[PDB]
Amino acid sequence: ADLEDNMETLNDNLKVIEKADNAAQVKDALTKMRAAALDAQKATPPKLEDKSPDSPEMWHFRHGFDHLVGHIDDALKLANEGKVKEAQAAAEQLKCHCNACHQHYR
Amino acid sequence: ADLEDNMETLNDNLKVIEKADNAAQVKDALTKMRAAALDAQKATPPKLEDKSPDSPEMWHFRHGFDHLVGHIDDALKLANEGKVKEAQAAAEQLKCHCNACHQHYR
Ligand code: HEC
Ligand code: HEC
Ligand SMILES: [Co+2]
Repeated sequence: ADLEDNMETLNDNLKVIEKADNAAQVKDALTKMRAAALDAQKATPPKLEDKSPDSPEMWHFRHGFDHLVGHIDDALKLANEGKVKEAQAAAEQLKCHCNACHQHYR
Repeated sequence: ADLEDNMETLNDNLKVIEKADNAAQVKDALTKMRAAALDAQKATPPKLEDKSPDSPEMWHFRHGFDHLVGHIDDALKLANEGKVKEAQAAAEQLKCHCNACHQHYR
């Protein structure tokens, strides 16, 4: 998708996790965010369009998504083992990282 | 120390990093924060007296600290590399993580 869509596919699924009751809706939400995060990584946001392709602020921007995928992978581990309450909490650690990338590049 | 002076140790050094002038000063404050958070990790918050230390709550409280120390370590790396601007930037990103644990356990 485009960055704007991935962000929405990221946004809704965070709520799916928290209003999921079983580990199996948790796991499929995360699978989706992972793909949506890795797709948004390819993008070049508004307030860096008029800037380099090997920008340092551009590699920092793409490393935001690697860090997010890492958290997503971790919560999947908590999920796949059926540790349901743990994996919803792990997912909630994404929030700060969502916000931090906004504050700089949104 | 007790958890209240640990959180004070994290509280003051955040402003110490806010004021700081060179990489040495930022590193020393991040060093104290790391030890103040790893020690506070072993403590039990008043909101959690009547849990058992293997409860989800006390796991989420410990994990909360594991995430902070990882990001304190990221900020230590930037500071050792002489990037005082970014290490400071990475430190006040810590604050959302503090609040995220404060909104359950403070
Ligand atoms: C960078 C590494 C980011 C991370 C991690 C997250 N987001 Fe984001 N987000 C980013 C940008 C640059 C933008 C603005 C894009 C634009 O051109 O407008 C956004 C935007 C959003 C939005 C609004 C979508 C819109 O069209 O304005 C939402 C709802 C959103 N982001 C949610 C969101 C969540 C929940 C995240 C973490 C789980 C998250 N984003 C991470 C850059 C980055
Ligand atoms: C859990 C995973 C926590 C993280 C991460 C941080 N804090 Fe903390 N904080 C936590 C608890 C359980 C409490 C209650 C202390 C009490 O006994 O009531 C607090 C509170 C504080 C305080 C108040 C100290 C006081 O004497 O009342 C401060 C000043 C504070 N926290 C600072 C702080 C900072 C700056 C943090 C990250 C950078 C941080 N805390 C993380 C639990 C957790
Ligand atoms: Co993190």
